[PDB]
Amino acid sequence: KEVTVQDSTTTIANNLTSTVQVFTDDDYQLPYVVGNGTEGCLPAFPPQVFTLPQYGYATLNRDNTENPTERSSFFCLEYFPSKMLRTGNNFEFTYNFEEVPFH
Amino acid sequence: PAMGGFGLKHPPPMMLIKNTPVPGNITSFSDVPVSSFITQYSTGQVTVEMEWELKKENSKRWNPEIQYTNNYNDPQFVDFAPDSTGEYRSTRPIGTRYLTRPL
Repeated sequence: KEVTVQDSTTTIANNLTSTVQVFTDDDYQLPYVVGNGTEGCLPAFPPQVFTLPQYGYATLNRDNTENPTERSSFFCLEYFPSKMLRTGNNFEFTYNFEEVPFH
Repeated sequence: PAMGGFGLKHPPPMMLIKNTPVPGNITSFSDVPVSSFITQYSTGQVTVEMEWELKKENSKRWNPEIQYTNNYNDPQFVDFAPDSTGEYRSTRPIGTRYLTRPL
């Protein structure tokens, strides 16, 4: 959807030719922020509609201050390959869990 | 192990070498063992061949990393080389960790 404002009107319209980009981090190259008890998971009640969380990370900091170190790292998401989708298109993924003990 | 390295149940084995006793002139019989021997020493060459398995880096870090380099200001000698008398010089200790990975 495209949002336009003229003189405070705020009209909203469909854009047919616009794309969305999707990828999975299979080799664990990126920092993994999923297992730290944070908000933004799919909702408990099926009818509820949800906003996706924004991705971010912390690298190294120098002497307990806001400044970086030479070891500190920058990662670009656009460096990885991604699927491009228009309104007609769909994406699918499959995973197998490793052997683990029963709870 | 605390010093560092690989802990092995079955380590590469102990290799032992000795010079065989060669006796000095004996002209009479005794039950008591001989204590007189000719003085001797040995010399030779030894070769050791070792095979190592390597694990490759698979990093997605955009920015440049830290590396070990030969870097000296106004040097009066070359490090890791012989001097004018022929004695080897090794000024710096070298570790293995220069590459970086996310947790």
